[PDB]
Amino acid sequence: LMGSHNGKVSLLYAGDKHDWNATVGYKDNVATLINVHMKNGSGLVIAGGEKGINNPSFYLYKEDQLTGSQRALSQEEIRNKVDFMEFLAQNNTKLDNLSEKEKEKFQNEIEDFQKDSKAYLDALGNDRIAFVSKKDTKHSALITEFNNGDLSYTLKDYEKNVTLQGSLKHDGVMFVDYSFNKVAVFNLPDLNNLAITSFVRRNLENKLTAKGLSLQEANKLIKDFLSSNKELAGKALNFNKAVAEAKSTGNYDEVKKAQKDLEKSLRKREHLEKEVEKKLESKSGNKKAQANSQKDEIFALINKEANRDARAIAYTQNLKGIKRELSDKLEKISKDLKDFSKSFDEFKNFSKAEETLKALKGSVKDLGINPEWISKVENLNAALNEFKNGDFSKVTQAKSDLENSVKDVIINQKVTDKVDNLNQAVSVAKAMGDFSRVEQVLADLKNFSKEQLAQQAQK
Repeated sequence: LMGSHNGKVSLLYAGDKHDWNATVGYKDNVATLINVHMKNGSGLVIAGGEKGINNPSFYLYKEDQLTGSQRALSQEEIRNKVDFMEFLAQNNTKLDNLSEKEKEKFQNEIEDFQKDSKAYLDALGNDRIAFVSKKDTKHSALITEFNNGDLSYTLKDYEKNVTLQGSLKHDGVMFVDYSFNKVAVFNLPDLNNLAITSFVRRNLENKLTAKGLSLQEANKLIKDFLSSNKELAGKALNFNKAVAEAKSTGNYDEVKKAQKDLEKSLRKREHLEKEVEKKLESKSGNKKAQANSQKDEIFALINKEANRDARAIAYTQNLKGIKRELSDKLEKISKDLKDFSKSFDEFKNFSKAEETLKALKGSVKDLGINPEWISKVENLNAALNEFKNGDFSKVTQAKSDLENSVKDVIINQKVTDKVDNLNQAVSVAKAMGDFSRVEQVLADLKNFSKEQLAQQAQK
């Protein structure tokens, strides 16, 4: 049993099956700061935004499936919910690239996420979570932070203090914060606009020379930057690979090593910077600090173009994922409508329709907000409840209205998608000279039209 004592700061406590104790802080009375202390020596800290911690219970309690009773999460169960949240933080809040071992590990946290994602996404999105790990043999621990849904790793030894936040995969950019200076690292491929004979590289060259620099000095720096960035990115991803292994080993010597390896490259970037400041200093002779601010303006320019490309690449991938996800949902919705337009078509000429409409209703709700499909469903529900206590012509009308409404939206996206392919195909084919792929898209669009003209002709 547990008890809360007030003296706004309250205290949660009870130890044996008693794994933790917390200190909840209040303001205008809403929770603003939870503070979990576990027997492990591991720590959890939650900090609410302007609106404060919503559902503080989420971080401390679970609903027992066998009893219905509220049960306190174990220091293990806590760590695991953080591990699960860390997963989502790394994979743009989606459950796609979930490994089989991760599917074993997260089963329960997957189970409840599946019931209601809100609790998880709201937490991840709105609150400031900080988890400190159980101190390893060498007296070190790892703080795993979550801000604007953004993960941040930081190793603490109980001095060159280094923290790294961001997703290269999903944001296109990530950051290295070290004792204090911040470094932007971009996930751009080898053949990027900054590396190519682009209008962008053209202008980048024009602006670097104009700020007191030789064309061969500017172009050297561009490649030095792109080279530095790429090295940093690898070293960054390396710290993550260490952290991921550490998760199971329980040791931070490898993460310590990865930080040192990363630090090497961070100093390399420092050397690259001062060199520009020098090759700028020995150029006007009136003073040092003007050559520093002028160096900063130059790097800003490069980082600006690097950010624009990396995020645009990242945006396009994330969008591609949404357009696929929606297409899949609609394909599912189309199946549920194909079956309900058979179950009702057999009833019209005992009832089977009740479950197919029950499946379709769920399929539509799964997609998201469409208040005209909710209105179209209540119209069917109203016309159905009015046949029990009366014409069936008012029943078939609301059916065909709902059937037509969803089928038109389904057709509009399926055509949009196909044409967007053709657009790309045509754009690529007239650049490489091979229209063999545009022929494919066309023959598919023809076949889709025939399929849809035949389905219009079967009314």
